[PDB]
Amino acid sequence: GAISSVLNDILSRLDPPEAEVQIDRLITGRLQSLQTYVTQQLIRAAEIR
Amino acid sequence: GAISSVLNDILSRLDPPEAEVQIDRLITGRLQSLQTYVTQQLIRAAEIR
Amino acid sequence: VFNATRFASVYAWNRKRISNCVADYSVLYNSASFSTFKCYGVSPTKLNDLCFTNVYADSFVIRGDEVRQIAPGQTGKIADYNYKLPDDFTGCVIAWN
Amino acid sequence: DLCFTNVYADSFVIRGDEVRQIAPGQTGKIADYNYKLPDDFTGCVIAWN
Repeated sequence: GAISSVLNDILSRLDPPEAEVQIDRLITGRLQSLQTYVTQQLIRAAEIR
Repeated sequence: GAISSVLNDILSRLDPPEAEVQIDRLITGRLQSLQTYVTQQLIRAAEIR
Repeated sequence: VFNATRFASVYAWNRKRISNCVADYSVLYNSASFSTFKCYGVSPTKLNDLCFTNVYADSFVIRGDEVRQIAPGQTGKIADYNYKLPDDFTGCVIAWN
Repeated sequence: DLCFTNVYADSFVIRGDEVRQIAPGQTGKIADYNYKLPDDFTGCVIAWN
């Protein structure tokens, strides 16, 4: 949902007041992917246990 | 990602239009935390079962 | 701070310490003095309701078109050289003619 | 394109500098004391010299 998916790019193009907003969006998305991955990892962990 | 982690400070500091924004960021983060907590607890409970 | 005869330049902005005193900002809303008045980290009307620990003031004068760039994270000829505000700055900005 | 049920127009005259303060969630003399807009207000604001 951000303008770009690269942190170096988002720092370079945008000023910090909006760069921090875009980085917050990207961080939220990448975390959300992490919690996804870890939950399915735990589910496969339960079945393989 | 909010200015402060206390809802009382937000209410006593910002007007409604920004107060709801800060409180919404707090709800988003804290609800993600509780969602992950409940998912991990459900997995642990399945293991206990 | 507000009614001082002569503010210092933005190049050398006065460093004012406000402490051990009662802060009453209803004067701004009790009399039409300043044309521009906004708050970012707090509410304009709750400044009196909520009491702070160490309130600090910064006085300087800039060109009219340079006022729009006086805010957290802003960039420009004034923001990035002489006086700048923290990105997480918590406070209010006051301007008048 | 979008047709409304009941439309109500509020006509008023204010200082030249007070126009920028006329909007949902804004602050100012008129906005805070005399004529205030709902925070969740849905509508448009029109002004001319």
